[PDB]
Amino acid sequence: MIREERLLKVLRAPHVSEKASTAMEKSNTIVLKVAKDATKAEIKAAVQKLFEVEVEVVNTLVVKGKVKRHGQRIGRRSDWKKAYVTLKEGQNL
Amino acid sequence: MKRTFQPSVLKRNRSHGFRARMATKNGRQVLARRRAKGRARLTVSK
Amino acid sequence: AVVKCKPTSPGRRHVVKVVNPELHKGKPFAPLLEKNSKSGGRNNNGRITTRHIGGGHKQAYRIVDFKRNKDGIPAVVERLEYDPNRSANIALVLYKDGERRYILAPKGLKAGDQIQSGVDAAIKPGNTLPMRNIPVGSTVHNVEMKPGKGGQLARSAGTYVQIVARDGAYVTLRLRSGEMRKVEADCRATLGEVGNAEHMLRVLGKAGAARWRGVRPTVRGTAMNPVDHPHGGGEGRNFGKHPVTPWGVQTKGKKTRSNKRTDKFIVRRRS
RNA sequence: AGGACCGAACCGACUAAUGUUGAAAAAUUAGCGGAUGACUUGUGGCUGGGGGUGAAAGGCCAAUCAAACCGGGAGAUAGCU
RNA sequence: GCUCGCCGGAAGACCAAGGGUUCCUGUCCAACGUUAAUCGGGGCAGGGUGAGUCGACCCCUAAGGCGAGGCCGAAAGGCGUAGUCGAUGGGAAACAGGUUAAUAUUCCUGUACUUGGUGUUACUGCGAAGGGGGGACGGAGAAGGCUAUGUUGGCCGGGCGACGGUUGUCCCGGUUUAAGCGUGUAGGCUGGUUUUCCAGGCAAAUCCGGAAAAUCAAGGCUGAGGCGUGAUGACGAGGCACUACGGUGCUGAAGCAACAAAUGCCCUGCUUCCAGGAAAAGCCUCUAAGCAUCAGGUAACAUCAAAUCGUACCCCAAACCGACACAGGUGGUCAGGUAGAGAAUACCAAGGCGCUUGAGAGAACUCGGGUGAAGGAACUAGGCAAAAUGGUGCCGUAACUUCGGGAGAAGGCACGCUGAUAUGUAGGUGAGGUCCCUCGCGGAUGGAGCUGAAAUCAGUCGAAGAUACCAGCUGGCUGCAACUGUUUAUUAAAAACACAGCACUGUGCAAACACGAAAGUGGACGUAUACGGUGUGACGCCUGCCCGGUGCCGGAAGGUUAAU
Ligand SMILES: [Mg+2]
Ligand SMILES: [Mg+2]
Ligand SMILES: [Mg+2]
Ligand SMILES: [Mg+2]
Ligand SMILES: [Mg+2]
Ligand SMILES: [Mg+2]
Ligand SMILES: [Mg+2]
Ligand SMILES: [Mg+2]
Ligand SMILES: [Mg+2]
Ligand SMILES: [Mg+2]
Ligand SMILES: [Mg+2]
Ligand SMILES: [Mg+2]
Ligand SMILES: [Mg+2]
Ligand SMILES: [Mg+2]
Ligand SMILES: [Mg+2]
Ligand SMILES: [Mg+2]
Ligand SMILES: [Mg+2]
Ligand SMILES: [Mg+2]
Ligand SMILES: [Mg+2]
Ligand SMILES: [Mg+2]
Ligand SMILES: [Mg+2]
Ligand SMILES: [Mg+2]
Ligand SMILES: [Mg+2]
Ligand SMILES: [Mg+2]
Ligand SMILES: [Mg+2]
Ligand SMILES: [Mg+2]
Ligand SMILES: [Mg+2]
Ligand SMILES: [Mg+2]
Ligand SMILES: [Mg+2]
Ligand SMILES: [Mg+2]
Ligand SMILES: [Mg+2]
Ligand SMILES: [Mg+2]
Ligand SMILES: [Mg+2]
Ligand SMILES: [Mg+2]
Ligand SMILES: [Mg+2]
Ligand SMILES: [Mg+2]
Ligand SMILES: [Mg+2]
Ligand SMILES: [Mg+2]
Ligand SMILES: [Mg+2]
Ligand SMILES: [Mg+2]
Ligand SMILES: [Mg+2]
Ligand SMILES: [Mg+2]
Ligand SMILES: [Mg+2]
Ligand SMILES: [Mg+2]
Ligand SMILES: [Mg+2]
Ligand SMILES: [Mg+2]
Ligand SMILES: [Mg+2]
Repeated sequence: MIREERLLKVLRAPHVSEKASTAMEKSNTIVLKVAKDATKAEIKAAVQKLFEVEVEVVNTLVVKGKVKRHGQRIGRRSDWKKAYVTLKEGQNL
Repeated sequence: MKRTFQPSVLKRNRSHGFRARMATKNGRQVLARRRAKGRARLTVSK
Repeated sequence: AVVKCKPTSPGRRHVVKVVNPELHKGKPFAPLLEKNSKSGGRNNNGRITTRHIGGGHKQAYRIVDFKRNKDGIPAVVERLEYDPNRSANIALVLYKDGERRYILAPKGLKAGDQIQSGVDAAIKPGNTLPMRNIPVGSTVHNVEMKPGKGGQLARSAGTYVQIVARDGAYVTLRLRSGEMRKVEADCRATLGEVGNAEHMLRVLGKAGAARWRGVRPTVRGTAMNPVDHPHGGGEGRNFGKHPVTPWGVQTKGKKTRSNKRTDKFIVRRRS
């Protein structure tokens, strides 16, 4: 499920928002941006080694990047992958 | 009333798609001409 | 039995139908069925090559034994069935060794009767053997044109062939067309007539009925415009053509047989 | 039982008014015909231009088809305006 | 915020297709919005789409596509074998509740299920690209059992009324609970078990098929719903606290019965007909090559795994197709109350809306409606348009007829409400009780309660009882086409096309014919009771004469006659 070079590249950033803050208070779940091609297993291992906490389950979705016009031309933001990573009850960080 | 364009992505891609152009000598010439013209979109794609 | 319908509606008044209570109700013998793909009369170019074909009921194909060469092993008729693929009926026969087959149902044949094929089978309706061993004068059906190739002649309901002569390695047959034809005597034939002669007494009674059978409308040439058919248009009803095919060939009277390769088996043409 | 009867959905399109720089490049309202059948409809497939398809009207083949559309021969030719 | 009005088999809700951020929140208003705009599907920023069991992918095939070699073709290419793709069809498994500003069968709570790997343990013949089974199949119709759902009663909470009455036979509301698990019911199909033998199932078979004995009468398979459990729970009017007045918290009564009842389910059934109604895999079983103390198979418990992509929002439309925030077009699903045959229609519920210029005025004329003295087709090409008819039941109904029809011919009578028969009837449903029982979801008996049309008699209100919406005008002579159908999408629906029926004519199967320089294919897995072409056009009574012309069929002697 892992090789350390890959695990280090798989988690990109914390994602911040009311939904993500609540998901932590209410459900001990942390919300992340992960590599696009990341799999739930990679995400789980990665979180477990690097942030050194135990993982219950990982859920993931893919966000479509918004388009923005510009007179006659469009620009397009990038799709990315969101990960809802639930920590085990004995909460950490 | 009912108009002539009734969409279907599946049928769009099967008639006009990249792979359909590539399947015949003449469709591959459609792509050649388009590339020579320097078109941004060779075919309607994803 | 052929039965007239009462005129409880105009499309029923003229219906006359062939109803045969000897025929199995419900489903055929599954192991002898194949798929049957409708064509609309179009060929492998997608073009209509034979007109007027289309729609009509779905049909499974029954595997009929035209060769009848399970020699020596007797068999009994279990039941007669309806076959949508042909005007004749068929019999489900059971061989002594457990095998089942379908055969064309000859006239008179019925559940219980015993059939058999081979160079020595009894001369009896439903039995098959090379015509060199069927007495001249007899009446046969499902006749082979080449040895072991399978029956091709006189299969349609009510049809039959008569062996009028045998000489050398060939028999001479009076086909149902009236034609006198030579076929080599090792060809197989089945004693009897094909069953269901009352077939030709049906009256469809309405247009829908021909549609159920996959026959689409014929449009008369004279009812078209010149560009479409040599039979042209006119101005009111007009004709004045010599009558032709849509393709400009003389319909009515022009012979179109042209096969020097087989001329020599034809003793006398139909009249 | 029935290409049966009356009648919504569904399919059609006989009459009239309106509209005609329209609400609409063919409709709306009131009525009308078929409605278990040769019915109707979704998805996908096949047939290609002197060619298709046509229960046949020269109908239909992407809003003008007695020969589609696009590109080319191409600045066709025009004793005409 | 209070009222008013509109839709309500939709103008509500939910899918698919198609779109693609239009979704939620903040902020802004130039342009877009047919007006203003603080508002918006507009600008800007930020947020938002969470799955083993919902879909895709995946396994399987249909039409059809592609196609190693191959057949064919000046080249390009056409066709096609093995194969390989291709859903609109087949194939494992999840439900109720709670939650966000915005997702949820995806998060949470509760309760489940499926198929694989690994281990342990007991038992064991395992093995496929093959055999066999199964999957697996039409139309119509009948009607019994059910559920969804509703109605009333009961139960529980609350109410005592802005104006006469309202502690009662009164008013309002609620009375909801899934998958899974257990039970095997109404009902559907079918005899069961053993042994022996065999020209079939490409070899093999313990399986299928066939044959022969023996033996028991009950065996097995399928199966809605109910009941139980799930549920010690969830949901639940309301209550009590707080509140930034948007909310949040805690708590929480009854939660039953009878009757009615689908177009949903039993039902892939049953009955019946002719037009005779996919494939392949998953699945069950059989063996072959093999493997034999291994492997593998079956089971229980344990343990691991179930990736990836979609998931926001619009969806009969302001977000899709229509250049528009366009009266058009767009497949599927759901089906509450009263009246009603109804999915028609009217009024309502849930839910959604008043259609993005308004204010006045109350001329002609135009559009769309209502009423109309006397007359009543005098209008006009023409009753064009209007007006009229319009339900149910019973009585009654001509010529003609192919005996079905014509026929709803025509015409007539009844029709509300109240009481009696009967404080609710015929019928439908069915409890307690009693008794039997191969004891159950059983049978008999019993008739309580519930529900309930229709008739007659008597009475009674109005001008009017099928009172609204809804809902045939009828009859006589005659041309044409038998009929139902089809057609000029967009000025013609007809007498035109088709049609069953009839005739002529070709066609012996490598058929004629047709698409193709060909290969290949349709005809047809058909075979003269068949297939093609042509004309006629139900049926009835019938279909006469002409072969000179033109067309076609047959002929061999003579003349003429090509390349050579
Ligand atoms: Mg996901
Ligand atoms: Mg014409
Ligand atoms: Mg000629
Ligand atoms: Mg009808
Ligand atoms: Mg209309
Ligand atoms: Mg009707
Ligand atoms: Mg299509
Ligand atoms: Mg030139
Ligand atoms: Mg010029
Ligand atoms: Mg935008
Ligand atoms: Mg918004
Ligand atoms: Mg403005
Ligand atoms: Mg916006
Ligand atoms: Mg989860
Ligand atoms: Mg090919
Ligand atoms: Mg090749
Ligand atoms: Mg495949
Ligand atoms: Mg599919
Ligand atoms: Mg939402
Ligand atoms: Mg194991
Ligand atoms: Mg099989
Ligand atoms: Mg059946
Ligand atoms: Mg119920
Ligand atoms: Mg008072
Ligand atoms: Mg039973
Ligand atoms: Mg509460
Ligand atoms: Mg949604
Ligand atoms: Mg919707
Ligand atoms: Mg519609
Ligand atoms: Mg508007
Ligand atoms: Mg619109
Ligand atoms: Mg309505
Ligand atoms: Mg008057
Ligand atoms: Mg008057
Ligand atoms: Mg009068
Ligand atoms: Mg006059
Ligand atoms: Mg006058
Ligand atoms: Mg009129
Ligand atoms: Mg009127
Ligand atoms: Mg009275
Ligand atoms: Mg006249
Ligand atoms: Mg007619
Ligand atoms: Mg027209
Ligand atoms: Mg018209
Ligand atoms: Mg005619
Ligand atoms: Mg004559
Ligand atoms: Mg001649």
